[PDB]
Amino acid sequence: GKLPPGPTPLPFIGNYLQLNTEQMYNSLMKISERYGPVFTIHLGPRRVVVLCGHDAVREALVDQAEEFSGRGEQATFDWVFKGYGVVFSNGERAKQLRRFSIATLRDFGVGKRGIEERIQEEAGFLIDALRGTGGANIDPTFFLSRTVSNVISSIVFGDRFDYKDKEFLSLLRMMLGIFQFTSTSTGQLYEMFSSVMKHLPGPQQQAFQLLQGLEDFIAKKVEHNQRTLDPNSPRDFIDSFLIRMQEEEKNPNTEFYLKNLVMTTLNLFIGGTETVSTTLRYGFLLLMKHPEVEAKVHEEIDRVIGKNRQPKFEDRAKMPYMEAVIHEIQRFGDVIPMSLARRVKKDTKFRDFFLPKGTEVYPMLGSVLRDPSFFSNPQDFNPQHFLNEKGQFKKSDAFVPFSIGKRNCFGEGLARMELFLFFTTVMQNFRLKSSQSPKDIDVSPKHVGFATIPRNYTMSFLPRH
Ligand code: HEM
Ligand SMILES: C=C1CC[C@@]2(C(C)C)C[C@@H]12
Repeated sequence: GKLPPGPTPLPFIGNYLQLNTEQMYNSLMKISERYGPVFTIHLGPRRVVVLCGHDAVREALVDQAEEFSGRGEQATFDWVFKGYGVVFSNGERAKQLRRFSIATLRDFGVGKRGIEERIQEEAGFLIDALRGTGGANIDPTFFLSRTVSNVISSIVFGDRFDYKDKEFLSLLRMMLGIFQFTSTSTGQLYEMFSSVMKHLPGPQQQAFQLLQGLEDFIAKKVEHNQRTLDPNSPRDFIDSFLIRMQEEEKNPNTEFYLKNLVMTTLNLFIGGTETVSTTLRYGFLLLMKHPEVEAKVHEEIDRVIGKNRQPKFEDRAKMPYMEAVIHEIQRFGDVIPMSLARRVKKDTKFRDFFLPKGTEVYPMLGSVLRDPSFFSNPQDFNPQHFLNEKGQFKKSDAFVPFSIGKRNCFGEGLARMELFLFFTTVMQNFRLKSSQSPKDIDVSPKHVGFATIPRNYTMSFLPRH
């Protein structure tokens, strides 16, 4: 056949005029009203197939999982990774690292009791640091992301950062800004015009330095691990990969060299931190906006764990209402609304379209999360989306915040755990009063580009009474 239809592109600038860089999501949703759920767009010179809604996205990413297992691009990030590392890599490189990483993560306790404790501990440290504010009005952004980043850092560096660490903050700051940048208008403008804007002055320059700053940190971290390596006992993820690097040194087709080490650790660092950090941060803002939902959450916590012992992960299966709330946040929040770009591994016949080898696919996860065929009033934050008539947890095939298919988020495991525990724990220990009245809180995002960024806010954590 021929390609998905779509608006007609002008030279160089592609479909710029039919897009609004500040609202990429909306702009493509607007166009889908004109061309159907499967269309082609032009982001500067990148010819992209946009997939929308539960069916289109599934049929590609799952039913034709192999054809769609390629990795497309994300210009800002790829500026630093240049195709190296587990995320922005392809083919042999990608299959190799993804394997190693899933396996290694698991070896250091992921999915098991080993990291559940590490999480329960760090959750401990948070409650402390929050009682430490003693009801004061604060921006939870860093409290949260400090706590999160510590779980992943615990794994990849083999040791948590102390909250006071002036560097730890520095780094957290950078991930925020990168994410923040890539969700701005200019950030999306950069996706289209990167081969030009890279040589120009502007926000992307500050953005580049932020990534270079993180690669520098990582690189300096790695070299310390080499210089102190016990090839018999790995302390952290970096060791495992180093240990493996040594083994593959004679094999010239090996995917385990230094660059891939640095970038995979960076990937794991950024990916493991800023996505969960942002989710929690949005959730709290929503919970405050629906005290109705806040209370019900407390009730189900008191009734199932009590203010007595600290929460355990299996404690999630007796608590549908909190599962429903975490889901509904993950759905409403829509942290990575357009996913990360995929790519077609070979020429592919999809429905009755023809997609060349190497064409980019933007799988609009948001459009699935908001598909009104699976969520009535998809626009509302309301946990009843994930609750049947009898107050039980009801799955949904459209709950795809971690994407689906051959390159889906292999952190979902870790992420689900981090998410349940932190939310539950903080709720057990505090009630939430906002710096404003629930009638005023504005929950709609400050930015939406590559990620969804909640607005900035302050809040107080008060004890329960
Ligand atoms: C709310 C939390 C998170 C969300 C919503 C999320 C979402 C996503 C999405 C949309 C993708 C792209 C899927 C695709 O290939 O099309 C992805 C992939 C990925 N995620 Fe996450 N993620 C989260 C947390 C994490 C965590 C905790 C880690 C590690 C600890 C992580 C590491 C990765 C990596 C390395 C990939 C690339 C997979 C590959 O290319 O094979 N993410 N995730
Ligand atoms: C390295 C990163 C930064 C953000 C990210 C998420 C979606 C895993 C793509 C991974």
